[PDB]
Amino acid sequence: DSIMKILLIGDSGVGKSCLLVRFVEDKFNPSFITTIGIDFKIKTVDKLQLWDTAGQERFRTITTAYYRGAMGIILVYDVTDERTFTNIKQWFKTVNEHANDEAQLLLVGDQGEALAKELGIPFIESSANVNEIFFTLAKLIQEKIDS
Amino acid sequence: SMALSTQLIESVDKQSHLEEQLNKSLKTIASQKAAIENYNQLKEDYNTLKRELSDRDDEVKRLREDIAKENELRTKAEEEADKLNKEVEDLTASLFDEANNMVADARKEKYAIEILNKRLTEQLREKDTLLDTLTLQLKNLKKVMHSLD
Amino acid sequence: SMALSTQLIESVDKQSHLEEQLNKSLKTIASQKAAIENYNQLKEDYNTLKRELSDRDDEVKRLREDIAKENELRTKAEEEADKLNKEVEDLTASLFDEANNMVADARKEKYAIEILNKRLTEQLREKDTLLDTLTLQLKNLKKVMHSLD
Repeated sequence: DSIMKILLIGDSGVGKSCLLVRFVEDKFNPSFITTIGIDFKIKTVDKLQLWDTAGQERFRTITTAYYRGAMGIILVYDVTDERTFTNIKQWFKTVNEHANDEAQLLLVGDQGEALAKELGIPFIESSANVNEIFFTLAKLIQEKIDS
Repeated sequence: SMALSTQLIESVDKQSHLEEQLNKSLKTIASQKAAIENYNQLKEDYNTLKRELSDRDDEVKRLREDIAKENELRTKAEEEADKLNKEVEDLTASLFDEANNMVADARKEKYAIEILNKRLTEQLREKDTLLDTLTLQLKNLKKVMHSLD
Repeated sequence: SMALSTQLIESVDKQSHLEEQLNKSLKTIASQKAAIENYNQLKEDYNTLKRELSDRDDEVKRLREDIAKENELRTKAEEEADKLNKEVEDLTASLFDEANNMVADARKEKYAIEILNKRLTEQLREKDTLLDTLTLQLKNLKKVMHSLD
C-alpha cells in the first residue's frame, strides 16, 4: 500500500511537462502530454500515481475528476513565458472549489516569490534538484498522516 | 242588486288600501336602490374573485406536482452524473497503463536491436584492424624476400 | 245585472293584481334589507379574499421560479455526464491511436537496423575467413624464411 497519488497542473509543453520525464528515468515511457493535453505516469519512492495536466485541453471534465482525490498538487508555470505565470493565479482558483483545500498543495515555476508567499505554499524554480522536488511535497504528504 | 253592489264597494275599499301601503313599501325600495346597487356589484366582484382563486389553487396544486417530479429527476441525474464520475478515476488509469506499456515494450524491442548493432559495428572494427595489420605483416616480408634471394 | 258583474269582476282581478304586485315588493325589502346588513361583513370577506388570492398568486410564482431552478440543476448534471462520456470516448480513441502510431514507427525504425545487423553479421563472418588465409600466408611464408639452416 502507501500510494501517494499526486496531480501536476499547468505543465508547459515538452519543455516543462517533461516534468515527469524528469521525475521518471524511464526513457521508454511515451509522453502524450505533448499531443494529448495530459499524461499518466507512475514511479516508486520511499507508489505515486501522477496525473500530469496542462489545463487547457478537451479532457477538462476529466482532469477535474482527478481533483476529487489528489493527495498532493503542484501548480506550475514556465519562466520564459509571463503568460503561464498569469494563469498560475487562475490555477489556484480552480484547485479550490473542485479539489480539496485540505490536501497538500504546492506551487513551482526572486520575483515569483511574491505571489509565492501570497498563498501560504512552498516554492522553487525551473531548475533542471527536480528529483527532490517531489521528495519535498511527498515528505509533507506523509507529514499529514500524522493525524 | 244591492248584493254585489256592496261587494264591489268593498272590493274597491280594500283595493284603494293597497295602493296606499304599496305606495309606501314601494317607496322604501326606492330608497335602498343605490345602496343595494352597490352591494350587488361587490357581490358580483366577490364572486368573480372567488373563481379566479378557485383556479389559482387548482394551479398551485398542479405545480407542486410538477416541481415534485423535476426534483425526483434532478436528483437521479445528479446521481448517475456522480456514480459514473467515480468509475472514471479508474478507467483512464488502465487506458493510460496499457497504452504506455504497449509503447514502451515496442521501444525496448528496438533498443535491444539498437545495441547489437553497436556491438557488431565494433565487433567488426576489431577484426578489421587485425586484418589491416596482417596484410601489412605480409607485405613487409614479401619485400625482404624479393631482396635477399 | 250581466254588466255590473264586469265592474265587479275587474274590481277584483285589479284588486288582486295589487295584492300580488305589492306582496312581491314586500319580499324585495326584507331580503334587500338583510342584504344591506351584510354589506359590512361582506367587504371584509372580500378584502379577506383580495389577499388570500394574491397570496396564491405569489405562491404560483415562486413555484415556477423553483421548478425552473430545479430544471437548470437537473440539466447541468444531466449534461455533466453527457460531456464526460463524450470526453472519454475521445481520450480513449486518441490515446490508443497515438499509442498505436508510436509503436509502429519503432517497429519500422527497428526493422531498418534489424537489417543492418545482417548486412554486417554477414560482412563480419566474411572477413573472419578472409583472415585465416592471411593468417596462414604467414606460418607458410615464415617457413620459407627458415630456409638457411
